[PDB]
Amino acid sequence: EMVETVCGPVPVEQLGKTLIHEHFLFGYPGFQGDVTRGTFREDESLRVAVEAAEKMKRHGIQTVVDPTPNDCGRNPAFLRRVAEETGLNIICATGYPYEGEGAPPYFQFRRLLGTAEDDIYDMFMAELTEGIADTGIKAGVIKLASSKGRITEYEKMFFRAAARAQKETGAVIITHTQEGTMGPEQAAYLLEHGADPKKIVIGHMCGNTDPDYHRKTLAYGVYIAFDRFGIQGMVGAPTDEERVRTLLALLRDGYEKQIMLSHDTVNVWLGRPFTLPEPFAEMMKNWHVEHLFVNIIPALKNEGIRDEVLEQMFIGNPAALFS
Amino acid sequence: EMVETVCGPVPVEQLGKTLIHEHFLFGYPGFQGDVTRGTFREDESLRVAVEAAEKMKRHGIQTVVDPTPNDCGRNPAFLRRVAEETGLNIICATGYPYEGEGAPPYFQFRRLLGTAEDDIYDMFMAELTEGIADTGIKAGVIKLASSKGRITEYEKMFFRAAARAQKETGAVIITHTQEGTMGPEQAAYLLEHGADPKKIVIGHMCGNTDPDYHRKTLAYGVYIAFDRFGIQGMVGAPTDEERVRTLLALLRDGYEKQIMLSHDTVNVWLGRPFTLPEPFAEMMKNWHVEHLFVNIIPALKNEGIRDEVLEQMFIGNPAALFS
Ligand SMILES: [Fe+3]
Ligand SMILES: [Fe+3]
Ligand SMILES: [O-]
Ligand SMILES: [O-]
Ligand SMILES: [Zn+2]
Ligand SMILES: [Zn+2]
Repeated sequence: EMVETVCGPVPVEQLGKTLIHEHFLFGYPGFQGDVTRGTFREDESLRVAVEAAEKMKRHGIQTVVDPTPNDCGRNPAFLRRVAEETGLNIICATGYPYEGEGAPPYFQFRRLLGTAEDDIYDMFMAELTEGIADTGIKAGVIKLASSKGRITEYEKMFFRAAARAQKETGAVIITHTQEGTMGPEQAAYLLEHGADPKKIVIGHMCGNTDPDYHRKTLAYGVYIAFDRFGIQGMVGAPTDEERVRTLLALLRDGYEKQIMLSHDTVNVWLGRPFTLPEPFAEMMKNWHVEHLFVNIIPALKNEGIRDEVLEQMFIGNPAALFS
Repeated sequence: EMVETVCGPVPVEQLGKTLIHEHFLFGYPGFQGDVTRGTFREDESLRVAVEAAEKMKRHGIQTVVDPTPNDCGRNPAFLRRVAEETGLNIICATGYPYEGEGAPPYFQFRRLLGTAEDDIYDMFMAELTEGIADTGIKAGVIKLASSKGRITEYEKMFFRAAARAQKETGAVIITHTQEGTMGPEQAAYLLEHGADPKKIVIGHMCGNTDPDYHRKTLAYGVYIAFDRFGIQGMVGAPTDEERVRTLLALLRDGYEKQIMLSHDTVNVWLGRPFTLPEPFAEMMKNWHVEHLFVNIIPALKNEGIRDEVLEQMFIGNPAALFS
């Protein structure tokens, strides 16, 4: 009935049109060391975040899930300021990134001491049921991530802790898959440890263009996410046209009640500013929060996707996911 | 004539008895995501640090080089509070940790953009000549680190940026070697790119117990640090007994003008508190800031080492290094 947001409990029936994976702030681990040349511009960042929320609102979005990992710039008080200003529901996460794009040392050390998995579980429980730091804000989802072609032993501690915390809380699990791999493995390993497939979103599924792969993942009953629309030519990502072709295939197979769509935008980059060089810059020009509604969804309409199906993906699925 | 400390410029003639490598604060990268259960307790942390500064003061220490990496909890305003309270000089660093104990994703990403090495030089320069963040404190040393058996291509970016920055500033370089490897390779690679051997300290050289390895590194003209006295049974460390035996052999060969000593303490761990399991716990029991002066230094004296040699290592060498 309720979900925890950055503005406290909101009824699930009032979530409305929802983007399941968007980052208002994000920084790659290691950004914290470049503070002198890449310090956080709080108020200009707010204006950018707020303006992104307003772009999203102009297409009817009422809720955004922001699954920024704990050490990647997750800032719940900042997200609360966005939501208070814009009236948008924002759900944040508890969790850590995968090995190759994260900071493994800290919890690697605690595995050596033999308390890592228990420490992760305790973090998850605290941030789900009490609050993050002193913000008073509970996370609404557990964020999980796995490496390319592998759920490493390090990563599996988080999967196991996540399953245990979901058994205790009912919290939704949202995942990251690296370069279109481990989708079925993620679902199977979480289920092995008692997670609920109805509360799982396997992410970055648009990273794999083989509809057999998605069907392997869908058979577990989980949700999948085509959540990187507009990312092309980097992090191994396929083209948007490949994303559209794979999605139409599944949708023409009757899989609407399990598919959610998003962009995985980074609206404010933490650390030092940058501009992508000449080739990616072109491929990445549609990586913004209006892309799905200005470009992708008109194309889906022309391919015969009906409003009820879209509405199923943007409204019905998040509502079922969080209830 | 002057070195920058966390209380502005200090004459090199006034540094006195110096510990070349001690961490007041330190956290393994990834500690930033454990904020709810591992918050930084400022008051108590200050109390603990101030006490470490006084324990060092009672054995004549007037200066400490704190080489904590930028993303490992380096906190120059906090260090300044310790120094102002205690009168100790504290010199801090600019630098990143090696791959296996750090967060590479951030600067790995900037290498894809082609800007990483330049960005690292820009960071070194700003922190050495302008200030860290808005603290007004300049780093006094560049901190470098490499992996076990390799100076990776990621690490080499920082090595080349450090050599570049030293050519511009005359700043001292302090290094971390992993598990007794790559001492000769660090010196050779730094000198290849124009770095000054009189301004380099190759660290954790006590991790290697073969005097030929040490002599190989010494042949480059650089300083070397037996800076891990008290660490045993962890991180591949050999015993203090092995440390002493190696150190006596070098001192008996006349190498005292190139050797410096320290413990590499972590006086306040960042993130969540922990307790070492019982095998490691007793082996580590001497890892504190008085161990040199209570245990190691007097046993060296019993073995014939003269007071003027010790003073060369604790006083003469830091003075030579920073001038
Ligand atoms: Fe994401
Ligand atoms: Fe150290
Ligand atoms: O992501
Ligand atoms: O260290
Ligand atoms: Zn992701
Ligand atoms: Zn070190």
